[PDB]
Amino acid sequence: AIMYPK
Amino acid sequence: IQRTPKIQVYSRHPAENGKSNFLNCYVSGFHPSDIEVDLLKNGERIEKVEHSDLSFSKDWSFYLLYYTEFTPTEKDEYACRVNHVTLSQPKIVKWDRDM
Amino acid sequence: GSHSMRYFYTSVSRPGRGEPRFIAVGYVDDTQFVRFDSDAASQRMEPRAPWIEQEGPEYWDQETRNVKAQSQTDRVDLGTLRGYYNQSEDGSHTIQIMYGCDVGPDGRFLRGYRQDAYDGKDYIALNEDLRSWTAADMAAQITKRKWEAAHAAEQQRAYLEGRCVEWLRRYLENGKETLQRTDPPKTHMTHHPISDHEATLRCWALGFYPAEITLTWQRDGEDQTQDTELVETRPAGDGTFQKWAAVVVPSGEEQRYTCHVQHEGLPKPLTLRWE
Repeated sequence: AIMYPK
Repeated sequence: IQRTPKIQVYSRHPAENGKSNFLNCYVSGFHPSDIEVDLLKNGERIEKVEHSDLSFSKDWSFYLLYYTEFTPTEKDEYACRVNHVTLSQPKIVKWDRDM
Repeated sequence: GSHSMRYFYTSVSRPGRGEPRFIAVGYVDDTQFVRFDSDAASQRMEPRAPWIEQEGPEYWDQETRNVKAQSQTDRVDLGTLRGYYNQSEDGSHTIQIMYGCDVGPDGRFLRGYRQDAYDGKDYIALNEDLRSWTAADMAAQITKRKWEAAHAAEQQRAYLEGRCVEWLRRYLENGKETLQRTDPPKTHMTHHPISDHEATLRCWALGFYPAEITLTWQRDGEDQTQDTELVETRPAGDGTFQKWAAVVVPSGEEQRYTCHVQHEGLPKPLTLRWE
């Protein structure tokens, strides 16, 4: 199975 | 920044005449990923060639297996024809039962 | 009996046409098992090995959303990196991403990786400690700062040590019949004369899995390396691999040479001779 800071 | 494909033309199973098989051209070591690959029978572009899903090695260079179902005969000549931004003209490599 | 899961992503911008081409592939060891291709009709993560087809639609649904979101992030990063390198919207560029985990013979975590490239060169990579990043150049440094301030490494590590390892173990179980096999190489030797006093000996290994293999020429029991011509191990197209090695010998000296063949599916190395 595969794996926006203010 | 750019790398030239290595090229191998071979068969999936050892070639026997009148025996169904697959003709492969394996292109690896290349960058960028845009690449034209054609299988030829007696100098003519074969119509139904498929390729594997684009993937790449640790050095980031790309590899693909292009292949086509085929029935080898005594007289039919096969080759792989490749083009890529690194080649100033297409490269042709012939299928040789022993390579 | 070590095993590894690896995923490979490639995004190529297509200036003057439209959105980037985005291709994803997944491996367990040397065996491919899924794919996503932005061009293809389906718009789904798609099975590529018999043993992953037993996963229910909910797996496909989740794999397809996650891979899609990766795709969008890569599409936006192409734009930013074009800026970072003062490149132009007329040129085509490539982002590549490689990640996954190794487990030992027992199923437990050994090693985790993740690395990214731009236009075929190193860009940024997760280090061994899984807590810090190496940046290959000035632009990648800007990225590294953002990733340090986002605590991205922490989320990488949690996947690589957690879900990566769990799903790998599952897949090794569901696919034990293919994945845990060792097909020894079928071997033979050929002989082409090429002058009056000279011939090629070529040593062959076909039908083997896994791909890891060694082929070595000897002359009277001593390893050559100077005149061995040898091709890259290439895939056969049915999940097995092939490889050969050649050496040019004086004609009449053929029995002095031996080809030595090492593979995990062979109790003991093989010795081939033109006999």
